[PDB]
Amino acid sequence: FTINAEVRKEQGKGASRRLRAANKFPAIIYGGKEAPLAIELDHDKVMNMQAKAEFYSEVLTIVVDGKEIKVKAQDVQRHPYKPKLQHIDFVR
Amino acid sequence: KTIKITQTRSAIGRLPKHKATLLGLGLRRIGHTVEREDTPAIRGMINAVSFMVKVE
Amino acid sequence: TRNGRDSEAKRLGVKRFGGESVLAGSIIVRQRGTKFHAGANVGCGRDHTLFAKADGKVKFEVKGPKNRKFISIEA
Amino acid sequence: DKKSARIRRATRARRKLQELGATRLVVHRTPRHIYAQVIAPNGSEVLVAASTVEKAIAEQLKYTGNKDAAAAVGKAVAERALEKGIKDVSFDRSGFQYHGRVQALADAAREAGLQF
Amino acid sequence: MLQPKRTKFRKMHKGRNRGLAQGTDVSFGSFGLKAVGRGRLTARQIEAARRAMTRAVKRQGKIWIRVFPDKPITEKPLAVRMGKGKGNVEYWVALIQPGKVLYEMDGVPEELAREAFKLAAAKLPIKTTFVTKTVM
RNA sequence: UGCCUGGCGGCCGUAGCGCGGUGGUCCCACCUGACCCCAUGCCGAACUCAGAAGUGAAACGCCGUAGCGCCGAUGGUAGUGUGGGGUCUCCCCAUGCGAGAGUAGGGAACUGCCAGGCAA
RNA sequence: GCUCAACGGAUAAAAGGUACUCCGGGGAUAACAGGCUGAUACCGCCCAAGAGUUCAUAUCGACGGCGGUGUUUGGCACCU
RNA sequence: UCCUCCUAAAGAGUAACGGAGGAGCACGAAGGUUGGCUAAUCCUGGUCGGACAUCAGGAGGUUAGUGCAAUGGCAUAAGCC
RNA sequence: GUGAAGAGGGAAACAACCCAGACCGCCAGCUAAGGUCCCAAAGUCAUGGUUAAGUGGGAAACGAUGUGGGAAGGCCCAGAC
Ligand SMILES: [Mg+2]
Ligand SMILES: [Mg+2]
Ligand SMILES: [Mg+2]
Ligand SMILES: [Mg+2]
Ligand SMILES: [Mg+2]
Ligand SMILES: [Mg+2]
Ligand SMILES: [Mg+2]
Ligand SMILES: [Mg+2]
Ligand SMILES: [Mg+2]
Ligand SMILES: [Mg+2]
Ligand SMILES: [Mg+2]
Ligand SMILES: [Mg+2]
Ligand SMILES: [Mg+2]
Ligand SMILES: [Mg+2]
Ligand SMILES: [Mg+2]
Ligand SMILES: [Mg+2]
Ligand SMILES: [Mg+2]
Ligand SMILES: [Mg+2]
Ligand SMILES: [Mg+2]
Ligand SMILES: [Mg+2]
Ligand SMILES: [Mg+2]
Ligand SMILES: [Mg+2]
Ligand SMILES: [Mg+2]
Ligand SMILES: [Mg+2]
Ligand SMILES: [Mg+2]
Ligand SMILES: [Mg+2]
Ligand SMILES: [Mg+2]
Ligand SMILES: [Mg+2]
Ligand SMILES: [Mg+2]
Ligand SMILES: [Mg+2]
Ligand SMILES: [Mg+2]
Ligand SMILES: [Mg+2]
Ligand SMILES: [Mg+2]
Ligand SMILES: [Mg+2]
Ligand SMILES: [Mg+2]
Ligand SMILES: [Mg+2]
Ligand SMILES: [Mg+2]
Ligand SMILES: [Mg+2]
Ligand SMILES: [Mg+2]
Ligand SMILES: [Mg+2]
Ligand SMILES: [Mg+2]
Ligand SMILES: [Mg+2]
Ligand SMILES: [Mg+2]
Ligand SMILES: [Mg+2]
Ligand SMILES: [Mg+2]
Ligand SMILES: [Mg+2]
Ligand SMILES: [Mg+2]
Ligand SMILES: [Mg+2]
Ligand SMILES: [Mg+2]
Ligand SMILES: [Mg+2]
Ligand SMILES: [Mg+2]
Ligand SMILES: [Mg+2]
Ligand SMILES: [Mg+2]
Ligand SMILES: [Mg+2]
Ligand SMILES: [Mg+2]
Ligand SMILES: [Mg+2]
Ligand SMILES: [Mg+2]
Ligand SMILES: [Mg+2]
Ligand SMILES: [Mg+2]
Ligand SMILES: [Mg+2]
Ligand SMILES: [Mg+2]
Ligand SMILES: [Mg+2]
Ligand SMILES: [Mg+2]
Ligand SMILES: [Mg+2]
Ligand SMILES: [Mg+2]
Ligand SMILES: [Mg+2]
Ligand SMILES: [Mg+2]
Ligand SMILES: [Mg+2]
Ligand SMILES: [Mg+2]
Ligand SMILES: [Mg+2]
Ligand SMILES: [Mg+2]
Ligand SMILES: [Mg+2]
Ligand SMILES: [Mg+2]
Ligand SMILES: [Mg+2]
Ligand SMILES: [Mg+2]
Ligand SMILES: [Mg+2]
Ligand SMILES: [Mg+2]
Ligand SMILES: [Mg+2]
Ligand SMILES: [Mg+2]
Ligand SMILES: [Mg+2]
Ligand SMILES: [Mg+2]
Ligand SMILES: [Mg+2]
Ligand SMILES: [Mg+2]
Ligand SMILES: [Mg+2]
Ligand SMILES: [Mg+2]
Ligand SMILES: [Mg+2]
Ligand SMILES: [Mg+2]
Ligand SMILES: [Mg+2]
Ligand SMILES: [Mg+2]
Ligand SMILES: [Mg+2]
Ligand SMILES: [Mg+2]
Ligand SMILES: [Mg+2]
Ligand SMILES: [Mg+2]
Ligand SMILES: [Mg+2]
Ligand SMILES: [Mg+2]
Ligand SMILES: [Mg+2]
Ligand SMILES: [Mg+2]
Ligand SMILES: [Mg+2]
Ligand SMILES: [Mg+2]
Ligand SMILES: [Mg+2]
Ligand SMILES: [Mg+2]
Ligand SMILES: [Mg+2]
Ligand SMILES: [Mg+2]
Ligand SMILES: [Mg+2]
Ligand SMILES: [Mg+2]
Ligand SMILES: [Mg+2]
Ligand SMILES: [Mg+2]
Ligand SMILES: [Mg+2]
Ligand SMILES: [Mg+2]
Ligand SMILES: [Mg+2]
Ligand SMILES: [Mg+2]
Ligand SMILES: [Mg+2]
Ligand SMILES: [Mg+2]
Ligand SMILES: [Mg+2]
Ligand SMILES: [Mg+2]
Ligand SMILES: [Mg+2]
Ligand SMILES: [Mg+2]
Repeated sequence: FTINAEVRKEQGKGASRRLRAANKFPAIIYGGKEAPLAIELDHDKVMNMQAKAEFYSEVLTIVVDGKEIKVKAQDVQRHPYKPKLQHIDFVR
Repeated sequence: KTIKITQTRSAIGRLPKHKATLLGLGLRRIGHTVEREDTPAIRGMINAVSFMVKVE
Repeated sequence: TRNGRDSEAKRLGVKRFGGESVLAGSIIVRQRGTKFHAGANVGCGRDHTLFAKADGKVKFEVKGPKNRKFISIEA
Repeated sequence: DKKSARIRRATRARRKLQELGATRLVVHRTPRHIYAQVIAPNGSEVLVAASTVEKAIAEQLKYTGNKDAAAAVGKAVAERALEKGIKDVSFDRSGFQYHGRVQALADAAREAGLQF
Repeated sequence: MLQPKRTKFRKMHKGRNRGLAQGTDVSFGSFGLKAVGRGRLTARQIEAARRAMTRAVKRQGKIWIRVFPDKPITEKPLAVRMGKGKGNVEYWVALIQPGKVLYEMDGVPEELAREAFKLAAAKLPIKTTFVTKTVM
């Protein structure tokens, strides 16, 4: 339950779809007094991660720029019919 | 500082606003290197018809 | 067909929009019921037609307990 | 509740009178005491105000809450109003039926010199 | 055969079946038949696909129908010219966007579920897929 | 300066509901009374007048609490202007705009003039 | 003083027949044939509740679904 | 012929033998204005009296009402007195 | 928007589709759409893969150890298929 994840720079409809069509998908980390952090990450890992029931309950430590952030998956966006994730909301 | 605009497409099957915009830039025919003063407006005019004009 | 009827259209709406300079007596809004209400220097005729009562610029406001749209004029 | 029924009973006068943009003389009546205040056409700031709660007027009278007291306030308000420079005003009865104390106040306000 | 018990208006416009579906997640049951394709399911098709499910799984189990028609389709009779009024309402349809869960099932095995949804999926015009209720 | 009332606004739910309170020296309320003013399509209930034995019950004001309502990012999604494209009932791509719903969270309004009482 | 309601009101005042017909025009508009389309018709296929002494798929195939053809009934009025 | 809604693509306008309804009036009070008022529908108790007539309190708060369709509008009430 | 009222190049031929608006001449050059082995002007161009069906060069439900990529999930030296 540890995943490496890049920081987002471009964000919108154009960037997100370009990203999604590149084996990755956008997510976001937020919570506490700190500012939110938009987080690009790989699809094929997190797709295999969600099969386990612990994923939507236990604490995940997401690795960003060296720093490991402790979070829980609050909300999630499935792709309408294809078995694949669009977006995840990581509450801190 | 001025900017050199060039028309790179025909203004035939275009919208009346795009027919106007080229008349506002002063572009008449394809391959017309017209130079204008760089302002927030002219860049907007270029942005309106970016598909058919090229900037230098 | 059983139906195939309709009335002639009434041309109702905001004739003078917010910020526009209007002369004393100019119709600002033709409408049915008081959707917009009469504010400062604006009247309201038998037809609920809001009209300017003074030469000035039209101002749309959203005030009151029930949060209604009011039309005022300021010189 | 009574108050709320009196507020809405008054509102038509207030909302009509603020539209015209006139200086209103509000008169709040009470079983014990009567109040009166001349309010600017904007509605926020007060120019003149008097009541039977004021000791200056209360010290003189027998009982604070009757026709003879209402006249003493109605005189007092209109006496100040003319010194400030006010003369042409309106009378907002404030959801109180124009008959007794408020009438005695109004008639005293007329007889004092205030023009309405 | 499913149909609205009384409506406001008899005949409705054609419209345009566009966008993605809303009833996407498997809410009630454990399994579900999700619509991959775009289309419109008639009142007959739903009953026919329900009968194919209910008979496969026998008396046991529990089935939901997330889709309902509430859209009347008109049809003009044979040997009739154009115009002279909107046609008469013949059948009722539910418009199905991609992602829409059609049927949901509970109280059966995963092995025997898929086979029951194949038999229904065969009856329907729209291309479908199996979906399981994931916890959040 | 402050703490308590009333009057009239500004602002209209972060401001409203419920629940739990607590306040009477003035202020407010009920309360007292019914020749007089006035009132009831019956009724001093209401409206009205003349009062000061009572209480803070109700109503009102103030403090406390998220059970609701209410406000609400960031990110994504839908939609869509313009030029393209496709397998063209429907989509997609470049670029511009960008929701609604939900989520973290916020959240028992904030003030204006004026009057009165009390600690000064 | 007017359902001048054919409601910008031709007159105060007006219905029919023609296969005995005629003139001016129209493929601006039908009947035949062609065309475009394929609801219908025809012809295939997809799933399998059942029949068949037992046994879905020898032979049928309900409920539904997807195509082809231009052969029927049609629609449209693009040619004449 | 006239009115209302949608079709009508967030100003106006916009067709079809497209989709649904109305009008050819009513009123010296149903106008004026002044001064008041607040509804539906339930709950429980009460003579005849019962689901429902009239009464009392409590609940909800505009589901009401608007001389007539439909629309927009109204507690400052355009509502009912 | 185009034709109507617009020729010219392309889409085999093809008023409305893509490119583009003919004042006249020249046996000049650069480009648009679209193209470049031969009919017929120009790449038998360069590199990396896919395709074996003549797909390209008409079509659906559904059917299939076709064939490429991937990302995972079931077992070994106690020797699984
Ligand atoms: Mg942004
Ligand atoms: Mg885009
Ligand atoms: Mg926090
Ligand atoms: Mg040039
Ligand atoms: Mg030039
Ligand atoms: Mg209309
Ligand atoms: Mg119309
Ligand atoms: Mg000017
Ligand atoms: Mg008038
Ligand atoms: Mg029913
Ligand atoms: Mg639409
Ligand atoms: Mg929807
Ligand atoms: Mg929903
Ligand atoms: Mg007919
Ligand atoms: Mg309450
Ligand atoms: Mg309260
Ligand atoms: Mg005490
Ligand atoms: Mg009393
Ligand atoms: Mg005492
Ligand atoms: Mg006392
Ligand atoms: Mg109390
Ligand atoms: Mg409070
Ligand atoms: Mg909190
Ligand atoms: Mg706010
Ligand atoms: Mg909200
Ligand atoms: Mg808001
Ligand atoms: Mg926002
Ligand atoms: Mg921000
Ligand atoms: Mg956003
Ligand atoms: Mg678009
Ligand atoms: Mg486009
Ligand atoms: Mg292109
Ligand atoms: Mg915004
Ligand atoms: Mg928002
Ligand atoms: Mg929200
Ligand atoms: Mg919701
Ligand atoms: Mg929440
Ligand atoms: Mg915070
Ligand atoms: Mg919290
Ligand atoms: Mg609160
Ligand atoms: Mg509270
Ligand atoms: Mg507070
Ligand atoms: Mg707090
Ligand atoms: Mg606030
Ligand atoms: Mg406060
Ligand atoms: Mg006449
Ligand atoms: Mg006529
Ligand atoms: Mg006639
Ligand atoms: Mg006519
Ligand atoms: Mg006409
Ligand atoms: Mg005529
Ligand atoms: Mg003949
Ligand atoms: Mg003849
Ligand atoms: Mg003859
Ligand atoms: Mg002839
Ligand atoms: Mg014609
Ligand atoms: Mg024939
Ligand atoms: Mg024919
Ligand atoms: Mg053909
Ligand atoms: Mg054909
Ligand atoms: Mg066919
Ligand atoms: Mg077959
Ligand atoms: Mg078969
Ligand atoms: Mg067979
Ligand atoms: Mg075939
Ligand atoms: Mg033929
Ligand atoms: Mg023809
Ligand atoms: Mg035609
Ligand atoms: Mg010909
Ligand atoms: Mg007409
Ligand atoms: Mg609408
Ligand atoms: Mg419209
Ligand atoms: Mg419109
Ligand atoms: Mg529009
Ligand atoms: Mg016009
Ligand atoms: Mg038209
Ligand atoms: Mg029409
Ligand atoms: Mg009629
Ligand atoms: Mg009379
Ligand atoms: Mg009356
Ligand atoms: Mg009247
Ligand atoms: Mg009187
Ligand atoms: Mg009144
Ligand atoms: Mg109503
Ligand atoms: Mg209504
Ligand atoms: Mg009446
Ligand atoms: Mg012509
Ligand atoms: Mg041409
Ligand atoms: Mg040509
Ligand atoms: Mg050619
Ligand atoms: Mg061709
Ligand atoms: Mg052609
Ligand atoms: Mg050609
Ligand atoms: Mg092109
Ligand atoms: Mg040109
Ligand atoms: Mg030209
Ligand atoms: Mg030219
Ligand atoms: Mg030449
Ligand atoms: Mg050159
Ligand atoms: Mg060259
Ligand atoms: Mg090309
Ligand atoms: Mg080629
Ligand atoms: Mg050749
Ligand atoms: Mg050639
Ligand atoms: Mg060659
Ligand atoms: Mg060679
Ligand atoms: Mg080579
Ligand atoms: Mg190769
Ligand atoms: Mg192919
Ligand atoms: Mg083929
Ligand atoms: Mg297949
Ligand atoms: Mg297979
Ligand atoms: Mg292979
Ligand atoms: Mg393979
Ligand atoms: Mg491989
Ligand atoms: Mg790879
Ligand atoms: Mg591998």
